[PDB]
Amino acid sequence: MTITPQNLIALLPLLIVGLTVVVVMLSIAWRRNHFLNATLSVIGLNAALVSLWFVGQAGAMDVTPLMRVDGFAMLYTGLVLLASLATCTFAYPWLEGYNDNKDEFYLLVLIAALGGILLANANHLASLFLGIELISLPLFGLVGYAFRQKRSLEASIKYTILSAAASSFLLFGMALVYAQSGDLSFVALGKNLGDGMLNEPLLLAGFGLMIVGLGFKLSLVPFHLWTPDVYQGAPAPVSTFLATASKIAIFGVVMRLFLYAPVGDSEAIRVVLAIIAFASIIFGNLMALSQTNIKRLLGYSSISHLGYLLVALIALQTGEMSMEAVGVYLAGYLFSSLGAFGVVSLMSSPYRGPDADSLFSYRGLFWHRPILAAVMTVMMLSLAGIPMTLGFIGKFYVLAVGVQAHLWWLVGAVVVGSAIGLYYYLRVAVSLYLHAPPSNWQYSAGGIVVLISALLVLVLGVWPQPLISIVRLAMPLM
Amino acid sequence: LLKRDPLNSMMNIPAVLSRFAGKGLLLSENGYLRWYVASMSIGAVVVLALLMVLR
Amino acid sequence: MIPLQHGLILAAILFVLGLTGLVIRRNLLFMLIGLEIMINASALAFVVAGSYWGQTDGQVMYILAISLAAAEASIGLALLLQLHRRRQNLNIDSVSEMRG
Amino acid sequence: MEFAFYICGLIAILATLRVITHTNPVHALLYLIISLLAISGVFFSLGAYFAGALEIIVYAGAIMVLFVFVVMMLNLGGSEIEQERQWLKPQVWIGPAILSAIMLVVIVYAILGVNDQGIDGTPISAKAVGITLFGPYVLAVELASMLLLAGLVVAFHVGREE
Amino acid sequence: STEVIAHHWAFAIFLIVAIGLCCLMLVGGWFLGGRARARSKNVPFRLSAKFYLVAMFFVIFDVEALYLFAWSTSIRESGWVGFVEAAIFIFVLLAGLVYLVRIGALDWTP
Ligand SMILES: CCCCCCCCCCCCCCCCCC(=O)OC[C@H](COP(=O)(O)OCCN)OC(=O)CCCCCCCCCCCCCCCCC
Ligand SMILES: CCCCCCCCCCCCCCCCCC(=O)OC[C@H](COP(=O)(O)OCCN)OC(=O)CCCCCCCCCCCCCCCCC
Ligand SMILES: CCCCCCCCCCCCCCCCCCCC
Ligand SMILES: CCCCCCCCCCCCCC
Repeated sequence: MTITPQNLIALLPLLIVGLTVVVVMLSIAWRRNHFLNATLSVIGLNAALVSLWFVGQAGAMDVTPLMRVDGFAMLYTGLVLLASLATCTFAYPWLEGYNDNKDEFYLLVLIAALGGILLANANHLASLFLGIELISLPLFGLVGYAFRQKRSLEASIKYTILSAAASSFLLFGMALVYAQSGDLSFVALGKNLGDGMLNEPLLLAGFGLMIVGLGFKLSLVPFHLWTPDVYQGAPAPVSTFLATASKIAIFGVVMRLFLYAPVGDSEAIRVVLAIIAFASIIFGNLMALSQTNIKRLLGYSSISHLGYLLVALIALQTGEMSMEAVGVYLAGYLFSSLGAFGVVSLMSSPYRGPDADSLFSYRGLFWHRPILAAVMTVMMLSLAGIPMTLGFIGKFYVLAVGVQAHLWWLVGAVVVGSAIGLYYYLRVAVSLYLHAPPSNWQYSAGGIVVLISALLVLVLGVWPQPLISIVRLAMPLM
Repeated sequence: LLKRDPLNSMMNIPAVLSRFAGKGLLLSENGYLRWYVASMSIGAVVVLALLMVLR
Repeated sequence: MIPLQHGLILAAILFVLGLTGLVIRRNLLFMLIGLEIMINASALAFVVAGSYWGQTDGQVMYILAISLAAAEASIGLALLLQLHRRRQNLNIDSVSEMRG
Repeated sequence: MEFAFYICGLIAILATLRVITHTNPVHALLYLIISLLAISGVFFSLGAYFAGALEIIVYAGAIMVLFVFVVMMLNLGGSEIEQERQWLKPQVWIGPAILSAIMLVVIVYAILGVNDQGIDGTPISAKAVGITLFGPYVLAVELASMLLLAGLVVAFHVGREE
Repeated sequence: STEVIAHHWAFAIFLIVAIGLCCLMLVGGWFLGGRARARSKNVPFRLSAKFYLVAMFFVIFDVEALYLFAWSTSIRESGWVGFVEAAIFIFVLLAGLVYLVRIGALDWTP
């Protein structure tokens, strides 16, 4: 299919982020200016976020065989852009202490955001593969941005090797699926079968290898072991981006693939994903019980929260509000992770060497940084699914979706993992208030971002109806 | 005989089970990249075998 | 008169050989070499599938695959050079300080 | 046409087997180059002419040139890890070999149950690939330019000398 | 068609005879001529990161070159739309090249 002017209007955040990449790179070629290039990057990301309004006015349409733009794509584009803007905001005071080149960071963040937007709009195996790669490779650079530090270099090496392995797994699975199906469009994956022959062995094997790649990308058990090391070793704004934008974009494209593919309602794939979700919830909660590192603990937490999201994924064809539950949960998880990782980033700013990630460094945070401690305890309550937080609204959505589809093993897993999470999240939040032995407007902007995240988490925990109505508006093509 | 509250300890049993299971699961995070690759391939084998069994 | 199963089997054999080389080699260069083998095998599988259906999409996916392979090889070899600069040793077991 | 396919596939398999077990890195890269040439021959036997041309031009002419370049720069000689031959010890490779054999058996069993009319080997030209690339796959082309730009920026940031 | 199979046979014989010809000259060079020994006959008569940078730039720009190779053989049937797409591709290429030149990535001289 060709590209029309209305298709170009539906292309608007992708085009704006690409133009921002080109403009920022040419500005770096002109002169290395940290403030100017950071400002140009955040201006481009804000312009894409604003142009989402024109995208919504355009309507839902297919842009080439590769992409389909609807309310679903708009919501995930907005989430990716919000995470990228927060990542740049946290990146500037951290990069102020960086002695080497700082301007390439925003270029890499912009290209990764471009990959996130592509994954939001992806309707095709080609676009899914390209969006995953377009997220991953800038993250190879960003995780090892402070490559003189041994932890950042080790995290970069681990992430690069394992993501290349997962990409080869995903591409081999895509090739097997294409060999069975003869079409790489999402709606055709299983369409050429009938009379109860959906469980074609090559199609299932291809989807299993794609599950290997995607479950690496979503930190799902047993493709999860990279998560605490890469989360700890990466720079703290990079950890923010990797926790929010990459996970949200990859889960959104997984949502769309399982909604559109006729093989998505196969019972074998459903049982395999149920096993993966159960193991992810239980394992991610259990491994975070005895973590003295806040970044590793947040990595195991991310494993458990993606397990809850996968539980919502399993009831996609059974129930009616699986996509709405996923949208509400992902908005709440984005805000909670933005606040927690942003407090970590502000505590590690400016960059001086090793990250401030020990729990002893956050012991007694209230006595010198009271606002940051209040934000961090709000986020620990939100990630525990405590009421008057948006995390509880997401957990309630997950539980309702599981109860409707009679996924009782998954519901019990969510309850048990919630209790374990209660233990370690409360441990962090109350260690904030114990007793233990900046000065520029960009650091204040980062503090304002984490404060706004805390206020949004509390307000939408008490009053979740605006977020619920927004997510219900953002519906894909049936 | 009861002064130690035996029912409280019997209900504390799942906490020690969770502690033991978490300590056992943390052994997989040994920090070795080659083991992480091997665990990815083990999970690939398990997922593929499960899909072929329940096909 | 080439069965599609034979091309897919050849691609799978190359893929598992590359995965074996990725697992069993401590040297980071041989890990990257195994990664190149696996992504080349997946690209070959896409070419075989495209040739079976008489479509250009297999070769287009091959093109995207080798673009990924080139950029990933570039990044991995840069990281290998950094590891050799800061360690004078390419043993991947030495980069293990983050655990637990 | 199938003679070339089976012989090139056998050569690629054997060369890859020599790659993953070899000690000398330049020799291993040479066997990898041989396997890529054989894979290009496989591509030409299937009618994917552009894929085979790019297999030698880009894979066996640029990427492995970069690998060879890095190896020659590092001056890899009598390395301690190289001298040990740890991967040749049965207790090291017997586990991963069984794991890969199990994965291969499962994938082959899935492959053998698919519908197969055979590949006719009708040549799909580079012209049709170029038409498809700049037609339905335009966004793939532009975002692949962005992907390779990201690889360029990352590799310059990491692989600098300073 | 017998013309294409005749050309395939001719191409195969060309490659075989060329490889065998260089092999035969190497064999004749090894076999012929006497050999002598000397004491110092066996005696033979760290590179910067710029080498890797140049090779890496070559790899990346060769992949973008393959994209333009595919475009250039089908320009007429891709129309002006394909021209606009390839112009965007080439502009991103030239912006990357300008960025590489301006930051000193392609400056061997200090
Ligand atoms: C310093 C500079 C700062 C600049 C400002 C930065 C912050 C503010 C950013 C504002 C972004 C605005 C985006 C607006 C998107 C919706 C636009 C719109 O008009 O949507 C309406 C449309 C359905 O209505 P209608 O127009 O009738 O549809 C015809 C098409 N068939 O609706 C749709 O089709 C779908 C509507 C929902 C799509 C998702 C919403 C956008 C992304 C939100 C991400 C965050 C969500 C979670 C937080 C919510 C908090 C309340
Ligand atoms: C001799 C016994 C073995 C000795 C040791 C190994 C030597 C090398 C063996 C591999 C290379 C030669 C294979 C045989 C090719 C013979 C030509 C042939 O098969 O032509 C048929 C076909 C012609 O094309 P088409 O128009 O489709 O015709 C079909 C019939 N009308 O052809 C095609 O469609 C494709 C033609 C082949 C592809 C191009 C050549 C690839 C060469 C790859 C070499 C890899 C490295 C080898 C290293 C060897 C030492 C380790
Ligand atoms: C110094 C640390 C080195 C770690 C090397 C790790 C190697 C892992 C090898 C795994 C072998 C698995 C063998 C098959 C297991 C059974 C089948 C798969 C699971 C059902
Ligand atoms: C660790 C979590 C344990 C949860 C146990 C849930 C058991 C559900 C059993 C459902 C049986 C349904 C019979 C028709």
